[PDB]
Amino acid sequence: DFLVHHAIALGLHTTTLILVKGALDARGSKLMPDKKDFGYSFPCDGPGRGGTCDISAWDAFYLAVFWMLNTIG
Amino acid sequence: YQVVQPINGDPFIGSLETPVTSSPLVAWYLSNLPGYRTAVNPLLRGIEVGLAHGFLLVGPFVKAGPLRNTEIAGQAGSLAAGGLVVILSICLTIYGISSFNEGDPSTAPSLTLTGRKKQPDQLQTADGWAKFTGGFFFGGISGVIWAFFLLYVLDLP
Amino acid sequence: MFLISWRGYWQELIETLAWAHERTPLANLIRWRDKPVALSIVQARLVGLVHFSVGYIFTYAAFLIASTSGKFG
Amino acid sequence: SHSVKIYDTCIGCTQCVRACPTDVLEMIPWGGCKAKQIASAPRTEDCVGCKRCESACPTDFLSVRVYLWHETTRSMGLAY
Amino acid sequence: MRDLKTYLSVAPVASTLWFAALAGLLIEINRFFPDALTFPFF
Amino acid sequence: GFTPPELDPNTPSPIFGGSTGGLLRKAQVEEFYVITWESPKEQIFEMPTGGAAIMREGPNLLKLARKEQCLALGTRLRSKYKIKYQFYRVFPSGEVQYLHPKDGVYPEKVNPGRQGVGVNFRSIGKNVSPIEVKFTGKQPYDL
Amino acid sequence: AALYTHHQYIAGFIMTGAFAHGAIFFIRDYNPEQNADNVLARMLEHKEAIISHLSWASLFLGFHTLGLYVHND
Amino acid sequence: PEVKILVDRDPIKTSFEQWAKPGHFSRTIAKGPDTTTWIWNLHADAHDFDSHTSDLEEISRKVFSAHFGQLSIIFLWLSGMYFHGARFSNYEAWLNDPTHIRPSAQVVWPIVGQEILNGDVGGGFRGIQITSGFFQIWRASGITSELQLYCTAIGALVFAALMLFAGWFHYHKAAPKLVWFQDVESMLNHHLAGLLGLGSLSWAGHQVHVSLPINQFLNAGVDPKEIPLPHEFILNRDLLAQLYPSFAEGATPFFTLNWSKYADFLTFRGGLDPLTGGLWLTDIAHHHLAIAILFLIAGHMYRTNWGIGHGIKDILEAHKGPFTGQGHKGLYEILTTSWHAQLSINLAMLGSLTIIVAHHMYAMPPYPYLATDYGTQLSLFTHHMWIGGFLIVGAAAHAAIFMVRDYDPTTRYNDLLDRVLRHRDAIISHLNWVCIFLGFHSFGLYIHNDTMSALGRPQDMFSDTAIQLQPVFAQWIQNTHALAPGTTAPGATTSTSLTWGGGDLVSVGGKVALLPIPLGTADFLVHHIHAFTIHVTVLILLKGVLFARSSRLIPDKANLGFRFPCDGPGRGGTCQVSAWDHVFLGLFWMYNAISVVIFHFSWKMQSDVWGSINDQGVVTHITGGNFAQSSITINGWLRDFLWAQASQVIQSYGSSLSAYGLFFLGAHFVWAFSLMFLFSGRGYWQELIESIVWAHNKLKVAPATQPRALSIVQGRAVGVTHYLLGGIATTWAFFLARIIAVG
Ligand code: CLA
Ligand code: CLA
Ligand code: CLA
Ligand code: CLA
Ligand code: CLA
Ligand SMILES: CC1=C(/C=C/C(C)=C/C=C/C(C)=C/C=C/C=C(C)/C=C/C=C(C)/C=C/C2=C(C)CCCC2(C)C)C(C)(C)CCC1
Ligand SMILES: CC1=C(C/C=C(\C)CCC[C@H](C)CCC[C@H](C)CCCC(C)C)C(=O)c2ccccc2C1=O
Ligand SMILES: CC1=C(C/C=C(\C)CCC[C@H](C)CCC[C@H](C)CCCC(C)C)C(=O)c2ccccc2C1=O
Ligand code: SF4
Ligand code: SF4
Ligand code: SF4
Repeated sequence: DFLVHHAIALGLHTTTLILVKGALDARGSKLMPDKKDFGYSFPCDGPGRGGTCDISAWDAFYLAVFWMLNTIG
Repeated sequence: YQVVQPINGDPFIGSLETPVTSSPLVAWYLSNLPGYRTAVNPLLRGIEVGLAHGFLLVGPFVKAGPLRNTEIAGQAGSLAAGGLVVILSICLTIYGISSFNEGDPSTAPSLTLTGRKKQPDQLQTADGWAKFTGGFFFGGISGVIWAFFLLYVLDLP
Repeated sequence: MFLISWRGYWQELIETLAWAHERTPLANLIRWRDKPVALSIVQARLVGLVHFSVGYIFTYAAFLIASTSGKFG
Repeated sequence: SHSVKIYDTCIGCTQCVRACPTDVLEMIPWGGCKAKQIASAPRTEDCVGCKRCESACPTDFLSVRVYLWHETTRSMGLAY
Repeated sequence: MRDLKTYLSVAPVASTLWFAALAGLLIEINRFFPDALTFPFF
Repeated sequence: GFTPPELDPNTPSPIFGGSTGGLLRKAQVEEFYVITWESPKEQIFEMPTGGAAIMREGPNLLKLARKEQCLALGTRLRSKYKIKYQFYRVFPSGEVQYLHPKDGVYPEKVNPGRQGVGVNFRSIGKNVSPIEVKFTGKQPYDL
Repeated sequence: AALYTHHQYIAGFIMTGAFAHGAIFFIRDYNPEQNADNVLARMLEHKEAIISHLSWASLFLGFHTLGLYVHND
Repeated sequence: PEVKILVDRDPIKTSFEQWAKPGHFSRTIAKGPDTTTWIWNLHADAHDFDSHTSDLEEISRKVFSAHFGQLSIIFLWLSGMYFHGARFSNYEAWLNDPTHIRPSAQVVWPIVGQEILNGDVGGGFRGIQITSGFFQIWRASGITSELQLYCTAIGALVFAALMLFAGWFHYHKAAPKLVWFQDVESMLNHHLAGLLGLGSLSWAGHQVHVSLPINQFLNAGVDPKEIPLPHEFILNRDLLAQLYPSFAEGATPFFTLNWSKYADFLTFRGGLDPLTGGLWLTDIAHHHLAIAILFLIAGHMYRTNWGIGHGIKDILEAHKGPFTGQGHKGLYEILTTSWHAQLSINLAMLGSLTIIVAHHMYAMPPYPYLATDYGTQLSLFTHHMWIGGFLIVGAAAHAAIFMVRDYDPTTRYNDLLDRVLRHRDAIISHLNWVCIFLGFHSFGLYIHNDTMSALGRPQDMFSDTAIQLQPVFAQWIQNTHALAPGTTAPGATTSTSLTWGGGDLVSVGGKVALLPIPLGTADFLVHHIHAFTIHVTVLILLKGVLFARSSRLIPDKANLGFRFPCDGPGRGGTCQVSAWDHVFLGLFWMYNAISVVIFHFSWKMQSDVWGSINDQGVVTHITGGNFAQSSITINGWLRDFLWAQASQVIQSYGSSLSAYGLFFLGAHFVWAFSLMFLFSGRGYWQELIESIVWAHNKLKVAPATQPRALSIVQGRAVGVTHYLLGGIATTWAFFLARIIAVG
């Protein structure tokens, strides 16, 4: 039970990490300082500046649901 | 000498001419199918298409359905074919409702492969498609009835 | 499939299918009233996540109840 | 169609116009920068949204911005 | 010679030599002191 | 002042056997495009739709389905070969619309007869927060 | 078993939605001037601290919990 | 026009100066790293020679030396194999009791309890059971003592040294010329007759002098130490005549054309030798002789310097018809200019050849006591299948590379390729429809059977007992094979293989070797599944190749390169449009095909062939013939195959097979680890690394090489690499544990 509860802590912490990083970087980041102008859900910002796939806060939610399912699993 | 040529001599139209596409046997046979008789009342063309498909659909439903080995009721599996004709007659009907409007003309080509002007097929018209659905339904249920009417002296009944 | 494979592959594939329909006799008498296109990038992430989650929930619900109610204890 | 905007941080290197694959960008005379020219987007009806122009902007932050908007036949890149 | 020594200082080669020496040391430690779930010397 | 050249039909087209990447019903009911160029000699050039075609000597006319296909072919006509090119849009009514080069000058070269469109006069980071345009049909970049 | 599993997955989805709409608030409704130097704007002011430490805790938990499981395996 | 030897002297100086400069080959990479992405590019473009320069001669010399290095590494690998067979193995014990001893050639050190992996393999030996099959090869060749394996390992080490030296020589010293590489006629002549012909002849010479006599003595039960040395059969021919009488003549029937005498050791009996379970060694030697003659003849088709012979250019140009225009004209100039085209062709053919090897080695066991070593056979089959699949995916990749980089109709035109490009749309649409039809009419049948078995309707399924779908064609073909000896093959004494001929069950040491393989509704369904998966893989790869240059979505895709992420979120979205991403998806689909293939093989062999035979002839298979009823269902594949046969790997803890139990879960781990990359994009990860960099810069410990998340292409590459590694290693552990335990 000690080992499983720490896996639970891992699941809660990482799922929180994904959602919080997406919620705080939703208005802007060093990579896209004007993300708030593009809305909540958009595909990306193009292949420029190195590549910006899954950079919106909607994608942060989308990544966190996998971790939510894994945690509840 | 080469066999493959551009579609009607135009290389920048997205197609080619091959023995499958442009051949006297294929051109005549397709020109004589009821869907390509662009000068015939669509009700009659629907009757033929309905008769052919309603007749064909009975075979698979009867020989593959669940009651296939219960010969007491398996021959009545044509009802399933008739039900599909009903469903397809709905699919045909709802198609024309959305595609063509009452006052809209025909959307079919008004030209010929040789350039001369032509009268467009009335099948791409609201009333023309309505006659085709009505013809397909009438021939469809008639094809299912006529197919089930025959049952004996066949190697796969 | 929706999460690994991405859009551009399916868009070019749908283009090759649109040509096929326009050049096929008999069937070309039927015209689509909405142009066939590949699912949006964000739509693909959502559809893939929904299949993932539905399979997640249904697989575990089936195992949970069958392994427990099969013994009832 | 997609919206495209040019901000006055533009230095006038004419790189967004060279990378554009549907001739949406133009170079007009201006007095703000050294090259005496700024970009403009007068033909966004042909814009496809490839953001190939943003990949070529040396300004930090970008001076071309492509805001993907209402999709049309031209913006979806359909040949059918 | 100097170029050869500069190659030996590259990241993968330095990593292999460093991790090989580290792997050998831990192997000998667990060879003279196998198992050990605790710090027994108190 | 510049005057765009009118589209002259019956202009020769490059030698090509035909491909499946050509026009579709979109050209019949929606729109299609036509690129024209001069060329010095008979050459081979890769088609933006299929394989290879023989560019006729003298005036050439080529009809495509998309505008991007025209500019891509034109850019290669300007790079590999040294050929000037124009292209237009053709609606099913028969109307023709001149497109590129708009001014007769290439768009990468500054021309004095051009007007600003969609040019915001501030830093990109000086846009407003989305709440300040809420319940309005505005965007923080349209201004 | 069915009831506990049902509510835990329900709660997992609800938690992902809570943080999703938190990000949606930051984009659509957050006015930075009317929240000047309060606790809400200060969350954005040190976003890197919050995200980095959430990352450290997830790394710590993940490294060790996995390691102990592999050791016992 | 005159084929001759052509090299240059000292083109590149031997120095360590360029060793110390990372990324020297590339002009952008040589400046050193500004960000971490550099570090990855240095490895991604390490072998992209045609992107380092445009001179075909430099490229060809680099490729030549790379081949020499590969041969050096392969010889070093073989040296290690023979040396482990000599020094840390029980080969001498397996040689006396091949039916009870488990072959083992690796012994672990006792450090952290891993000595448990040194399991009881028989012959007083504790080690790891090997499935490579080197024991069977060394027995077939006639090797008996550890000394001969020692000498073979030493020779392989010397040959590795020779290959490494030659690789240095033909790049830094006498480096060949472009026309030398381009002498295709001479090269094909020497590879058909000199390499393959003389190689087959040399091996036939060994087999008629060492393999046949030593193996006769091994079959007779003579102790291997009491067996005469091989060279004693080359001195006193009385020893060879006492086993094979025709050797008493002395090459006289060969020159006088009385070859009918040599039928004693050059036979056409076929089938299997019932004592060993392998093909008759006399038949294999006769085979190698015939192959040697055929290849020695075939190595004379192409002209060189003496007028007689063919020119491939003429043969190509002469083959043009009314459908394909002036086809084949121009192909000789293409295949003598582009390395990637040759690589595509050869990868395709070599991979398909590896698959053919996988089939032929199971259906016709070539080595003694191979057919009964179930672990070795299963491992060989699966390994060769994977090799072939990967090589074919690589063929696709390099075809696309040629399309992007070496294709140009204005310089090296070909009519066939242009015609293919002019209807790629029709080709791809038809392949798409075929794939949909096959997907419905194979897997849909499985879903039908599942839904009928779950609804309590076992007669409405597709089964050998209900709606039958018998593979009549394959059954008739194997029947025609069975009746061929004595009719359409009078010289053949038995059937080509045992899977053909009815009856004639060969068993060795209480275990079966081979018997006629049944073919029913299950085989039909599985073969159609295989056809469907192959078709979808072909669709992905070929569609990537044909649309590599242009498409209706991106008409200038060739300018973007062969390997690029996308072309923007516009046009609806352009992700994974490059041919590289088509290879990336074809990897997954090749995995999905090959896995079903090897699972079919495993279950079929464990259900209808492999098993234990009684003294009276009662054969009970490893699984009780459950293939006909259980494999026609997806739930049957889940339960009666996976859930049942994974027991050995989930129970291997505390035994010598526990390493497979560890690899099972580790491969599960890396497979699921790939899903993080395959389901995500690099923007989020860069935004995370931003805050992490803040944390580092706060404590004066941020690196100069600015950290950057993996590129999009690198994200997909890592994802597919880990996915493939995890899946294949999981199946590897499962197969090996299962077959070594129940074998
Ligand atoms: C089995 C699959 C798998 C695994 C192992 C991980 C693991 C991880 N994820 Mg992830 N994830 C997955 C699936 C997986 N994910 C999937 C399917 C998704 C949906 C797309 C996500 C989406 C996701 C997001 C959005 C995020 C993560 C994050 C993380 C990291 C959390 C930090 C941590 O716990 O410390 C470490 C835990 C580990 C399991 C590391 C194990 C590997 C160790 C180091 C092996 C040691 C190396 C050893 C010497 C082997 C030698 C190899 C040799 C070849 C060199 C972690 C490395 C978060 C993160 O980045 O954290 C900051 C993050 O934000 N994941
Ligand atoms: C009878 C003549 C002969 C023989 C035996 C070979 C044999 C071989 N060639 Mg080769 N070749 C020949 C003539 C020959 N070639 C001619 C006339 C040309 C055109 C001028 C070429 C051009 C050519 C190219 C471009 C390449 C090869 C390659 C190869 C190797 C292929 C890999 C392999 O099969 O592994 C099997 C391994 C063996 C069979 C071991 C035997 C190897 C022996 C020791 C080599 C002896 C043959 C050699 C030509 C004799 C001269 C060497 C001498 C001066 C010391 C192989 C060893 C590839 C390569 O370089 O691989 C490194 C390759 O890229 N050949
Ligand atoms: C004789 C066969 C052959 C040859 C000579 C080549 C040669 C080449 N290939 Mg190719 N390829 C092949 C087969 C071959 N390939 C096959 C069978 C496939 C199918 C998978 C591919 C798919 C492929 C792709 C998709 C690409 C190439 C590319 C290239 C070029 C660059 C190679 C490079 O530097 O990568 C560098 C090599 C590495 C970075 C090593 C990567 C590590 C591997 C992938 C994982 C290691 C796992 C290992 C097997 C086991 C795990 C051990 C681990 C735990 C330590 C080059 C000319 C690239 C190119 O740019 O084309 C011009 C390109 O993108 N190939
Ligand atoms: C289990 C997951 C899964 C499934 C079901 C599929 C299914 C399919 N893939 Mg896909 N794929 C997957 C995973 C999957 N893939 C993943 C993870 C990747 C990433 C590598 C890919 C990458 C990929 C590529 C690149 C391609 C495909 C293609 C295809 C299609 C092949 C044509 C076919 O077989 O028609 C038959 C349909 C099926 C076998 C699906 C099941 C159909 C059932 C049995 C019929 C039930 C009908 C029923 C009446 C429904 C009505 C119910 C109603 C009440 C709603 C097919 C539909 C190819 C394609 O586009 O087709 C040509 C193709 O290009 N896949
Ligand atoms: C001098 C090296 C160094 C130092 C001092 C630090 C220090 C720190 N790192 Mg870090 N890191 C490093 C290297 C280093 N890192 C490298 C190479 C990587 C890439 C794998 C990372 C990736 C990383 C992540 C993802 C995170 C940190 C974080 C942190 C902070 C929390 C502690 C921690 O989690 O560490 C953990 C250390 C690791 C996970 C990997 C360390 C690998 C080795 C042990 C360090 C390298 C030593 C170097 C090669 C020696 C050079 C020898 C020289 C004399 C020649 C902390 C201040 C966390 C943070 O943000 O703080 C809140 C966090 O999320 N690091
Ligand atoms: C009484 C008692 C006790 C105590 C307890 C305590 C101390 C409590 C608590 C608690 C808590 C403390 C809980 C919690 C939780 C939380 C959570 C779960 C969170 C959240 C948040 C969120 C989700 C957010 C969102 C957002 C964002 C993100 C941004 C924007 C804004 C908002 C807000 C929207 C004990 C046990 C000792 C003993 C017994 C008795
Ligand atoms: C297959 C696939 C397609 C092609 C999928 C398409 C074109 C969708 C086709 C859907 C058809 C119409 C059948 C859908 C059946 C649904 C079950 C019906 C649901 C409708 C209502 C109930 C909502 C993509 O467009 C794509 C885009 C980006 C990443 C991955 C992919 C991807 O994997
Ligand atoms: C996790 C992840 C990353 C992040 C992955 C990274 C950054 C891999 C690099 C991690 C290694 C461990 C850094 C290398 C560390 C050096 C070897 C130095 C270590 C010092 C010693 C221990 C050797 C992406 O960049 C990415 C990109 C596109 C799609 C998906 C993903 C994705 O899922
Ligand atoms: S590959 Fe990445 S950057 Fe390119 S379109 Fe797809 S999500 Fe956007
Ligand atoms: S997104 Fe592409 S098409 Fe639109 S303006 Fe920028 S470069 Fe031109
Ligand atoms: S790329 Fe940027 S800086 Fe250059 S001209 Fe265009 S807007 Fe100005």
